[PDB]
Amino acid sequence: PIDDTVEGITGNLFEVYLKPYFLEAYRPIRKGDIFLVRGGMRAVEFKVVETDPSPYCIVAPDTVIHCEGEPIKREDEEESWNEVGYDDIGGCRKQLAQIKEMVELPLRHPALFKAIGVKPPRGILLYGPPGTGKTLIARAVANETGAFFFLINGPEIMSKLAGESESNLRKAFEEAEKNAPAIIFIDELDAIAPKREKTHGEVERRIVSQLLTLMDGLKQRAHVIVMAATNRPNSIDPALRRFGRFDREVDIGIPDATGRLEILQIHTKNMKLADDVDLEQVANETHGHVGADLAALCSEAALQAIRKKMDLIDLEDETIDAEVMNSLAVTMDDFRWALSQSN
Amino acid sequence: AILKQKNRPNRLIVDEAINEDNSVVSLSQPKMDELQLFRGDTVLLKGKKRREAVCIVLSDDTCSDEKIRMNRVVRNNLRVRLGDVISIQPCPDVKYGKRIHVLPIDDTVEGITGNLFEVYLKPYFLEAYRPIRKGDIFLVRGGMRAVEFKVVETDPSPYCIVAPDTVIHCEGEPIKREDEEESWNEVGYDDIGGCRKQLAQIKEMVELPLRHPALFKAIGVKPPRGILLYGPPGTGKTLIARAVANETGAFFFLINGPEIMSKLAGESESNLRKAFEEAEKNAPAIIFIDELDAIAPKREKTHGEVERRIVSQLLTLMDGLKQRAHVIVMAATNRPNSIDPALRRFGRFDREVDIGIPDATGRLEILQIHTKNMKLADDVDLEQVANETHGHVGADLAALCSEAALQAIRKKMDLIDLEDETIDAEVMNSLAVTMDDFRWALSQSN
Amino acid sequence: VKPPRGILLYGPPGTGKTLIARAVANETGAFFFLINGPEIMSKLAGESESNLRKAFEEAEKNAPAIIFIDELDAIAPKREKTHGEVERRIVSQLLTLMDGLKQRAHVIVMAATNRPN
Ligand SMILES: Nc1ncnc2c1ncn2[C@@H]1O[C@H](COP(=O)(O)OP(=O)(O)O)[C@@H](O)[C@H]1O
Ligand SMILES: Nc1ncnc2c1ncn2[C@@H]1O[C@H](COP(=O)(O)OP(=O)(O)O)[C@@H](O)[C@H]1O
Ligand SMILES: Nc1ncnc2c1ncn2[C@@H]1O[C@H](COP(=O)(O)OP(=O)(O)O)[C@@H](O)[C@H]1O
Repeated sequence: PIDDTVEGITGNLFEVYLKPYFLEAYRPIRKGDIFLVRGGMRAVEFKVVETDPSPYCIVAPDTVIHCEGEPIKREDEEESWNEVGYDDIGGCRKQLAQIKEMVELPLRHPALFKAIGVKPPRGILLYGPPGTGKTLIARAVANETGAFFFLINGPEIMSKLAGESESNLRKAFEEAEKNAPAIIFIDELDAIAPKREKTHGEVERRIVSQLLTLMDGLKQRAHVIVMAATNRPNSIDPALRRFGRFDREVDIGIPDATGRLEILQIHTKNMKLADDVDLEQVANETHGHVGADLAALCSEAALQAIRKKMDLIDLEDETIDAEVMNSLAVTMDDFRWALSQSN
Repeated sequence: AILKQKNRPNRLIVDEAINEDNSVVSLSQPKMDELQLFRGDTVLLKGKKRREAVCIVLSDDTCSDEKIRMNRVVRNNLRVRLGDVISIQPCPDVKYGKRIHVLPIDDTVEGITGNLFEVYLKPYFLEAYRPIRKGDIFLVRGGMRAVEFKVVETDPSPYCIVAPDTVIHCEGEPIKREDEEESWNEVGYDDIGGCRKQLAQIKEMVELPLRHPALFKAIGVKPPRGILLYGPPGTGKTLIARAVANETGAFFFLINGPEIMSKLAGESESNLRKAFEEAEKNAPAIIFIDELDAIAPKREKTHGEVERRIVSQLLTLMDGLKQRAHVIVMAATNRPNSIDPALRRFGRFDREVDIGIPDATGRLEILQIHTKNMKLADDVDLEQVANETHGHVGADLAALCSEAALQAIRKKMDLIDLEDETIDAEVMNSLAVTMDDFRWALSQSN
Repeated sequence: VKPPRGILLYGPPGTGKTLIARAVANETGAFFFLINGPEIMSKLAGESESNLRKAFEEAEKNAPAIIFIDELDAIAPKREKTHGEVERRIVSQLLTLMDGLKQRAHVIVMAATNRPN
């Protein structure tokens, strides 16, 4: 096992995870592979450290599986446990395909731009209501392209004494440059760069100004894309749209029925769902909901299902166990219960 | 092998009292049948930390089969919270006591003079045949307060029935309140009325995080971490948060909105961060933010840049909450529109509860809570009071109950001063609050 | 039981609100501490707040006591009519002290203003 992926799990991991993964699947595997198994409301990772015959084989009913040894450290090994990817994003294929194509050359073929005199986009603005996956998108793109990611949180910047706010912005831009190819994501940009109509006082003006200066200095630091998120165009300072600052915009709207379904599948992929769970129904009835609503919904049904079973658990003096967690089905009733609350 | 049945039928989930008495527990009739217990039997209850208690069992027609209704006194004696499990068995062993020793808990009798013991203990035990256990702490109400006693010795030991013939000894050093686990002056769900649905929601919301925290190191699901309570002033939002902390055994840290804003800048922000660090170090914990709109108003209604910094500092701390296990932040305000809508983002205040104004039945319940330490004359009709206080909230009715108690005391202070009289436990406990006293309070304007 | 701890007197100027508070102190043998609204606000910030807290500490040490706040609206106006952040701090300091009053026996705070609004 990879250590961090099994922290907080107790019981026979190996029985609980490995058996249903391999059972009658005849998976071919290679020495050195890392693989991911889902269940018990989490995901677990294992390394294949040895195989016989070597260095590959099929894992068949007769194949014995040894798990004794020192757990593998997650830092020594290149895997994606808990790293957001495009497979973690649903319901917005077109816009993700645009962002992809936009950052392809700069992030994946950076050395190109020392050879040619064309300017890549350097600033992309993502619009859409809250909970629509704008942070997730930026992170996914960094991970999926191997780029460095630096998050700037809008509120965090503004929570500082003046000069500190400005020093922290500049530090962010210096760091992305030193680790480039890099994406700088500015969460809640409108906290930092509102319009002049809605500005109050002069530290606030200084800080929008500092941001625009840094955006203008971006063409001089290769190969940094700045992505930034806000509720709508009208919030923010329109000077941010100037050529060579945020010169590209993407509208991340609200998912439709098919997108919601996809979102629900993503947010239930670590769960055991009973046969009566009809995610298509759930998707059909959640009109107007966004990705954060449906993740909240999935968490709420999982937790209702656990509360049901904690009583029975405490009645028999039971401790919570990998076996317990993995056998525990979330049912349609659990989802119906979450769908019927108001909050 | 060393066997013992698992899934025993005498293990029950503890649930709230409907009948408020220190000596009674309630099961469902089918459970009693199954366990061969009968109405009025003595039962021995086992809880956490090897604690035991003795009680009278009754049938309740709303108790679920797997549950037991017990009041807060008994729970503390057992070291259980609502939702924990106990075991129950017959105790037909229990004899009329020859003698018992009790001591008062010190803070609970500070400021009372006269024969406490006569005034409190006699009416508590008189012809009630209460079973009691050595080590029990119990609460007695009267004379506009509540008093606590420990049972330090019993004969026969370690339990008996307190019967007419039972002698009660009270000489000794008073017990210190710090050495002892009881709820004098601690707000609980029994101190809250008229909002059952919303309290049941909050309960279920915080159940797993506060009561089963180790769960969340095992699973990758996110619990709610921020709950916002809406409703007019005086509606018990602070009381609710406190009750939930107490009833779940969680640490409570109150942040007062005005107090934060009364500081020099940087201090306000340092004080917020300190609050969040403290709750983390003592977690499971609830942070309650009283008058949140003092701290995090909307940008339309902001004035200047220390005020922006301070909303910003709060949102940053809320975002850091997923990194500090297992802290719920509850916060209170007059309505959604007051506050900064960035507080509603996923992973900040992602749950809202509307604590509205109680109805007639809720008011009645509120009035009963706020008169439980008083002697009320027979003519006191709390249902009338409840019917006529349309639109009032919990703070209005508590004020009303205080105002009637005080009017009743002013009536009697004159007669008291006419005879050179000093105020006494005896005086306070015999002093009835009457309907006239409540009618008088109902007829003022303030 | 909780006694009232704060009483607000409304009415036009010249209607004897200061006189009433003083009369009540004298007639009950209570200590009287007058806080003048304008006087508080005439100070550097921090001083205004220190002076409020000092007033409340003094009434507590000499209790039973009445604190009378003359021209309260100089000190604690509505948020619509507030200007700037020393003014917010000072209303805030007052509300904090009022909340601390249940912890200091036996202090009534009386305060005077032209109207609720
Ligand atoms: N399109 C989506 N697919 C899957 N999950 C999503 C999607 N949109 C939002 N979510 C979920 O809801 C959460 C809201 O996250 P976030 O990316 O912070 O929203 P935003 O940046 O737009 O406020 C995400 O972390 C993810 O869990
Ligand atoms: N639902 C209720 N049940 C019993 N008492 C209540 C209720 N609501 C308010 N009160 C009483 O009125 C007081 C008002 O308290 P508080 O909880 O500070 O109100 P809020 O937080 O909504 O302003 C409480 O301390 C309690 O004495
Ligand atoms: N009801 C009253 N009876 C007698 N004198 C009064 C009355 N009201 C006001 N005055 C007189 O007018 C003065 C105005 O005083 P003050 O109490 O400062 O008014 P306020 O506090 O309402 O501004 C008093 O000092 C007293 O001389």
